[PDB]
Amino acid sequence: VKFPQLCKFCDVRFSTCDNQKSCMSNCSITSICEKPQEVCVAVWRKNDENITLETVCHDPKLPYHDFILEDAASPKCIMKEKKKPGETFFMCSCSSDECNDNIIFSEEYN
Amino acid sequence: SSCPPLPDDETVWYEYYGYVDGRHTVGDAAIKDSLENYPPNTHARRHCKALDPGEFVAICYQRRGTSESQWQYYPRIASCPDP
Ligand SMILES: C[As](C)(=O)[O-]
Ligand SMILES: C[As](C)(=O)[O-]
Ligand SMILES: [Cl-]
Ligand SMILES: [Cl-]
Ligand code: NA
Ligand code: NA
Ligand code: NA
Ligand code: NA
Ligand code: NA
Repeated sequence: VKFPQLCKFCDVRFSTCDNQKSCMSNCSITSICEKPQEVCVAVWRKNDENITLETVCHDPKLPYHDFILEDAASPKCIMKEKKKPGETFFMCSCSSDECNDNIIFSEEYN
Repeated sequence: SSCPPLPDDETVWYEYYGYVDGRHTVGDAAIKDSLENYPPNTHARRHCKALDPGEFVAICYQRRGTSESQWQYYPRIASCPDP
């Protein structure tokens, strides 16, 4: 039977992650997801004013920020860019413990 | 591989049950081991002393294929209010 997994779960934080092939979440909160079926998510967003990194659990049967978590079965968080007006937006999901702690932007790093 | 009872205070106490499926369903009373510790998959139910049926807040979580177990908490937990 599916048990809940562990994820970084700081919600939305300001971030200094920028211009890197990978970033650590710098999130000090690891949580067990409320629901067994939830997976980990990281969302990085940059606009003219701020950079944020969001870390949550989320059920991949539901969209998140208007996108489907097609990568939920991955063990690693590989960020994928979504085209959005007025910001640069990257998101990943993954289903190993604390997998949204190690956020990978460059293909080169897996 | 076990978890000690959670520390408590004037705001809170805990009961312990086996995890079933989800954060709502209450399982059997959890059984302590010889060192008075709870086994992996124990579900900790908190009661705020100021106030409610109780709410599960943590699982004694054993990592994947390891022998290390620690309490892991559900998201966004807020402290019980002071009495
Ligand atoms: C980020 As959620 C647990 O409300 O799907
Ligand atoms: C987590 As995805 C496939 O919407 O970048
Ligand atoms: Cl964009
Ligand atoms: Cl476990
Ligand atoms: Na859109
Ligand atoms: Na843009
Ligand atoms: Na973008
Ligand atoms: Na509960
Ligand atoms: Na919750």
